[PDB]
Amino acid sequence: MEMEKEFEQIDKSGSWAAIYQDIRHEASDFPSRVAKLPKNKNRNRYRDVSPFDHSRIKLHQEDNDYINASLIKMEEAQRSYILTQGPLPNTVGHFWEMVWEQKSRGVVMLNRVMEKGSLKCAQYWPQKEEKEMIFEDTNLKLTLISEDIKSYYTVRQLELENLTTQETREILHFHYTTWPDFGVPESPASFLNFLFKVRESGSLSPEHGPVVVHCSAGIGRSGTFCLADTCLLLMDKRKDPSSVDIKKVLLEMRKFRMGLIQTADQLRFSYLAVIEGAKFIMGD
Ligand SMILES: CSc1ncccc1C(N)=O
Repeated sequence: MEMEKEFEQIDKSGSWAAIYQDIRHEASDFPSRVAKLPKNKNRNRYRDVSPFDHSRIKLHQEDNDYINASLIKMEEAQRSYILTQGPLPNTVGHFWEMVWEQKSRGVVMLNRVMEKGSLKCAQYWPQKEEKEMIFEDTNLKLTLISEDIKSYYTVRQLELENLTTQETREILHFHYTTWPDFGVPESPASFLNFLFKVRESGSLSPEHGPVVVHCSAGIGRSGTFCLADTCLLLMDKRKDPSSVDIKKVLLEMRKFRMGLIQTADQLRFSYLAVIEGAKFIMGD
């Protein structure tokens, strides 16, 4: 059913809460036993948000391989994403280890460091060219190369060095800086502009490791970003664009990480973003 009509039918009937609870009821439940080991308590931001054992990203070290991060692998769309929490004071070194080991080109950040007067994630990248960061626990160096500040987002060029081998790589940091403290944006225009900038960079392409995407918990805004991207890509591959079912794509993604899309308002915004985004996809 053309999602634009499904959209007006749910709006006129005011049933967003009912659709959202149906998704919550049908979502997969897989074990997260590694996340809950006592040795990992200070590696989790939130007690109720954990990666499943089957899809978790493993760090390449014998000591403790755990990070709160999941591989979302979308078989038909041919896209992969790593969704992760905002880094904590004791996991900033683990975060950059994962970027290095997974061969990621891009990091997508959908939150501010401070929101609602509380810290939502560590200051995990350098703010000045001449003040680089060293992560002694994982043997990495990170340098700010350049910064481009726009009205809705900032793009940064970073240099990551493996101090063990002296190899270097360029990482692009895409920072969406205008998501409101409460609710969702009124129009999806600036979020879609941002998505198109990440795509144009090469960061989502199969010649690189998966993009790393985060917010505070790595399920709500992070969920909206990957759901919109996958739905738009499927509309371009299929003979019948109207066959793309956003609720079925979301349940497929929830096989790989719990809780993706945190509110009925986030579900409505995801529909809005895909409907507006299609106009350009359909060469219009
Ligand atoms: C208007 S149709 C179209 N336009 C661009 C890319 C893909 C399609 C399609 N058939 O899905």
